[PDB]
Amino acid sequence: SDQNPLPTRFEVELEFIQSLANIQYVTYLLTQQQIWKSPNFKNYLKYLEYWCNPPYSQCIVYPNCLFILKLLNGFMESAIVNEDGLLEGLDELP
Amino acid sequence: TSPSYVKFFTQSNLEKLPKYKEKKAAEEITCALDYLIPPPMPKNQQYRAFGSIW
Repeated sequence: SDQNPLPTRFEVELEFIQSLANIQYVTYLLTQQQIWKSPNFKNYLKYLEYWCNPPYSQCIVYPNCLFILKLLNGFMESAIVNEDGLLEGLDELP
Repeated sequence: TSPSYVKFFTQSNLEKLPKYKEKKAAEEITCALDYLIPPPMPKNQQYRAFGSIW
């Protein structure tokens, strides 16, 4: 009934960049241990800034996600990573 | 979890990217470096936002 094909890479990345519009979720991420061991995740989020420009940006329905993405990126460069995965500057929060 | 494509984003592939981009100037995925290059815009403008949700 309700069913359609699996998503594209375009479709998947659009769905993903846009869920960063929700702060609880973005928080759940920075408090992961695994993803900050390797530069993979950090490097991926910088790649995703391709949405910040046209024609891509015209597809965004949730505009907060692009701002949060940009912040999250700058944070990362200067961000000091613990030895486990803990992002140093956040340890203190609840 | 995050999209499967994250796995390809290693510092090695990143270094090889600039050269790969040139050679190419000479869905269609054929190697890992293709994932470090944004997908192409679909033809159907239904992918264009109808509005904004804040």
